[PDB]
This record gives sequence, C-alpha cells and structure tokens, in this order.
Amino acid sequence: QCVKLNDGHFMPVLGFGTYAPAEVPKSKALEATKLAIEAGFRHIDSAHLYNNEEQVGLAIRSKIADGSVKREDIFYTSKLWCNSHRPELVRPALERSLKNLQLDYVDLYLIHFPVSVKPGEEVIPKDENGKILFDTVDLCATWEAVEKCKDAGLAKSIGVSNFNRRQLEMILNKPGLKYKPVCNQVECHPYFNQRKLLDFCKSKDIVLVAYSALGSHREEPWVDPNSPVLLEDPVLCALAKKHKRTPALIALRYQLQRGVVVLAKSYNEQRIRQNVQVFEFQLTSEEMKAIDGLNRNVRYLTLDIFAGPPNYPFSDEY
Ligand SMILES: NC(=O)c1ccc[n+]([C@@H]2O[C@H](COP(=O)([O-])OP(=O)(O)OC[C@H]3O[C@@H](n4cnc5c(N)ncnc54)[C@H](OP(=O)(O)O)[C@@H]3O)[C@@H](O)[C@H]2O)c1
Ligand SMILES: COc1ccc(Cl)cc1C(=O)NCCc1ccc(S(=O)(=O)NC(=O)NC2CCCCC2)cc1
Repeated sequence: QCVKLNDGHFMPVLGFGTYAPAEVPKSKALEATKLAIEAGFRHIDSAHLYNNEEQVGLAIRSKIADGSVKREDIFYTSKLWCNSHRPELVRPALERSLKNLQLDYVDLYLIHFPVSVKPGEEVIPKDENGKILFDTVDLCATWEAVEKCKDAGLAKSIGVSNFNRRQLEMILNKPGLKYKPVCNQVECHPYFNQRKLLDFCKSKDIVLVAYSALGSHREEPWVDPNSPVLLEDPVLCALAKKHKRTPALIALRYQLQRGVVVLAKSYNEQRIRQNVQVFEFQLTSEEMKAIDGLNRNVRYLTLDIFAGPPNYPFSDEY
C-alpha cells in the first residue's frame, strides 16, 4: 500500500479524509476514523483548519490502545494554516496540533495553502469593508521553519498543498534548501486530472496527493452547487457496472494506476468499508484512457476568497 518518499520514508497510497462540514457533529470524526483504521486505512489526513485533531487523535490513540495498530503502522498528516506562515509561528502551530492530537510526532506536515493571512486567533481574518487581511510572508522563509520541524523530528516528512508549478520551482530553486517537498497535495479527480502538474511532480520525484478525489464534499460556499457531480458521471458508472464496483472505486483506482496517492473522505461505515476495495481490481489501459477523456477542467475548490495576492495558486495554467 506504500510509495517511497524522496526523504526515504513511506506513505500509504490510500488515505482517509477526516474533513466534514461543521453541521456534522465532531463525535463522528472520531467514530469514522476508528472505522477507517479498522477497515484498513493506514494514512489519515487532517489539518489544524479542520478543527478535529482532538477527535482524530483520540481515534488514532484509541486504535493503538486496543491493539489494532501500533503508531509505526499509522501515517498521520497535519497542515500549517495560513495565519502561522511567519517562521517564528510555524513550530508553535505544529506543537499545538500535537498537543491536541496527544501524539509526539506527525508523519507529514504540509504548508496547507500558499497565501498567508494576518496572525491572530481568527481563521480567515477580514475587515468590515470586504477583504481578507492578507499578510506578507516569504514562502521560502515559511518553508525553512517547516524544514526545522523535520530537524526537530516533530514531522517525519514535510511537503506542501495547493502549490502551483512556479511555487514548487521556487522552493526547489531556493538557496540553502535542506529538504525537498515530499509531496504536493492538490485537488485531483477525473474532471480535473492534473496531468501537467502530475508530470512535473514525477519529473522531480514529488508525490502528487489527490484530494476531493470523489468529487468533493460540495459544501457551500466552497463549491459552486451548479458544478457537475463527479460520482454521477455516466462513464464512471459504466466502468463500475462492468467491474461490479462503484463510481467511487473507479475514481479512486484511476489515481492509483497513474501513480497518484489518493484521499477519500467518508463518515459512512459502509462506504468506508467499500473504499478499501480499491486494492482488489484494476483498470485496463483502454479504460484508463477513457477516464482521461473525462477531463473537464472543473475545479471544485477554486478558493476565490484567496485570489488577489501573487501567491494565489490557480491563476497560472498549472
Ligand atoms: N487543500 C487541501 O489540502 C484539501 C482540500 C480539500 C480536501 N482535502 C482533504 O481531502 C479529504 C477528502 O476530500 P473531500 O472531502 O473534499 O472530497 P471527497 O473525499 O472526494 O468526496 C467525499 C464525498 O463522497 C462521499 N463518498 C465517500 N465514499 C463514497 C462511496 N464509496 N460512494 C459514494 N460516495 C462516497 C462522502 O460521503 P460520506 O462521508 O457520506 O460517505 C463525501 O460526501 C478531506 O477530508 C481533507 O482531508 C484537502
Ligand atoms: C472562516 O471559516 C471558519 C471560521 C471559524 C471556524 Cl471555527 C472554522 C472555519 C473553517 O473551518 N472554515 C473552513 C472550512 C473548510 C475546511 C475544510 C475544507 S476541505 O476542502 O475539506 N479541506 C481544505 O483544506 N480546504 C481548503 C484548503 C485551503 C483553503 C481553505 C480550506 C473546506 C472548507
């Protein structure tokens, strides 16, 4: 189930998505993650932003106490939110995520999003006129404090999320660079297959990590509800009939076959169990290219509110 990272560590190819909109009680974060560990997920993806590291952490700690796993067997990811991009604030944010988790280390720590916001207790601080209180932080600086987190052994591996190509290049080109990003976690599914970005990532030994791989939570205002529903796709449905699987499984399996590490969120016990069956069938080259034909360039997570500053990552082609 694993891919070797460029820092020598191993990342399982299928990960469990822990985000659910806040209308869903956080108690389900805990139940769901235990079920995911139980169903066989070994890679668990969260963030400070998701406001669930207490529950996800307990979940993980719970499955260790009952003997179902040891900590060595779990790959846990957290992410540095945008109000702690200032170097001095990077270590304390990771430490805060760990105290909440009640874990000594994270397996992977990402720069969640490349646009910095004003420090403070507000998640997305805005003025009363209109806009987000953007901050001026050198990402190359932010990264260096992220590397210090690897040196301190708080994070076993480090990487980025929602970086475009120039931003990845930027880190690669940085004088003094200690560690490459192990990964770039981005939106990827058959309506936005990220081919160019995926190729660039492979040409530089960076794991692309597909999120919203099942077509997103569709939570407003983060997703246009007029957007097409990925899992209703006729071809994904056909391939599912043909393989006696589901459109979800087709869509997950697509990513495994093109060397993409794939996340799937589910709080449903059935669909949690179903999702691990990505390791029990496979697609033909002809099928896989059928799925390449589904490319719509429909980006579910535009993150428009962050547009404006130069580091808004989706202005560039890729
Ligand atoms: N910037 C970032 O780094 C970023 C951005 C977005 C997401 N993420 C990460 O990616 C994870 C997942 O992304 P996401 O939640 O946006 O979308 P997603 O996992 O692609 O889509 C999940 C949706 O599909 C449903 N589902 C799951 N399994 C299914 C199946 N077998 N059949 C039918 N439906 C199924 C889920 O519902 P049920 O729960 O009802 O089953 C949920 O509504 C998040 O938890 C987070 O960890 C990261
Ligand atoms: C302004 O809001 C808040 C104010 C107060 C509190 Cl108490 C919580 C929030 C909050 O939590 N609001 C974000 C809600 C949210 C979380 C996860 C997802 S997600 O798409 O599943 N995962 C991601 O990382 N999404 C993106 C990536 C980076 C840019 C923005 C988040 C989608 C949306």
